[PDB]
Amino acid sequence: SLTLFHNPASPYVRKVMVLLHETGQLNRVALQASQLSPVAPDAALNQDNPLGKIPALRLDNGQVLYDSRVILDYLDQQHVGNPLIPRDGSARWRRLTLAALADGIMDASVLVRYELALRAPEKHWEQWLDGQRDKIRRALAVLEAEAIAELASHFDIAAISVACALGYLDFRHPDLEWRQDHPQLAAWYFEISQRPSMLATRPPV
Amino acid sequence: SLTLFHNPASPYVRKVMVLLHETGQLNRVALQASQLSPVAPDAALNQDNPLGKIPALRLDNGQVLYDSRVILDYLDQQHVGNPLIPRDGSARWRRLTLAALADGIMDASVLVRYELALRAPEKHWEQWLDGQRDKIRRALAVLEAEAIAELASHFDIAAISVACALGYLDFRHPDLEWRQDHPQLAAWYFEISQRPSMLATRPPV
Ligand SMILES: N[C@@H](CCC(=O)N[C@@H](CS)C(=O)NCC(=O)O)C(=O)O
Ligand SMILES: N[C@@H](CCC(=O)N[C@@H](CS)C(=O)NCC(=O)O)C(=O)O
Repeated sequence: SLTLFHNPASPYVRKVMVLLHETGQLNRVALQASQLSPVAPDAALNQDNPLGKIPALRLDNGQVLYDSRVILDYLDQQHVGNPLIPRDGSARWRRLTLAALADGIMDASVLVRYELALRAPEKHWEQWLDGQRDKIRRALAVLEAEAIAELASHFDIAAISVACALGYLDFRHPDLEWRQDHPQLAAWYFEISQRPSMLATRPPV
Repeated sequence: SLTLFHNPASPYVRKVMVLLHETGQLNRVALQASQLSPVAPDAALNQDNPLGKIPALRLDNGQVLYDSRVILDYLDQQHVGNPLIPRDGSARWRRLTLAALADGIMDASVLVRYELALRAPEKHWEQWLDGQRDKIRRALAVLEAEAIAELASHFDIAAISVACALGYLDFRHPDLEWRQDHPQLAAWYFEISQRPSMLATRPPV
């Protein structure tokens, strides 16, 4: 069986859990709880993923896969249902780019979170935090203007990644209030939030 | 033709340039110079990649691909030579994980660089910088202990990414002196550095 380094707050981990849920592969995966930060290492995790990040997936043979996008690609090839990542065609690079946009939202939102929650407030850099927040808002603007129809057509790699990014914004950055300027995205997000895979993977209250 | 948002210092960009060089696709690509930082946006770049990061690749039809790993996957499917990313088999996820390890080295080394070069020294956080440096050293240790033979067997996605990560360490973090503790990696790195694709893509003096 597989072992996934796991935390119920992480949206990168959540992408993997949603994909396992959608593809019916949860029964293959043991979760290994992990609490960590860049300034608070998890030594057991570090022995499997030297970068000290989750998710990391340990295979039946002991080999370890990371990061999330590599794990997602692996798991999508493990089941015989319709692939959640297009194998070829323009759809492949379109959906993978949308997923990368979602990852970029998570990257920025995690950097802001670490800064505001772990770094001494006297050492905060406001132009930095604002720079990160700007990436998030530019990204959301694009999804709203260019991606609504594509996201709706299939709950795949792109939809899962965006959905998880949005959930993390609600969870750790509710001050952004992303729904105001992005109604179509918000409406879609409420709808997919009702999927069993999303309900089952919400971050802790 | 294609348009690549480009800077000769960026190792993520360098991965794309090395792959184009190796696969003979340089004649398809116009470079669009970009200078940027998280606190100094490039407005032309932002219109193509909302995350405000390079590389970003604009296709013949106007569509934009990012980030680097998506661009690398696209370009590797564009030529008819031997693929630099394994299409299946255990080799696919092994080589993609090694590439992700290299990306993790770049991620940490770029975060440190921004902190030390752009953030007011009174606001530096030493436990943070040290946390990032630790990921780099743990990653290098792993390449040295587990990956030498694999990297040597093919100058592919994994080798290109690692090679570019190491070049950036020499360029922006020469104080790490990674060669001391990692002789086999160092010897391999000197050898592949002599490839025309590497010579042609070195960061500026
Ligand atoms: N590129 C990685 C990013 C994963 C990531 O940053 N995970 C966070 C948890 S949400 C983490 O492990 N933080 C620990 C650290 O950065 O040291 C991926 O896609 O999996
Ligand atoms: N995940 C991205 C990371 C690219 C990246 O961070 N590029 C740096 C240049 S080396 C950058 O664009 N910095 C501008 C910024 O972070 O705002 C990729 O793999 O392409």
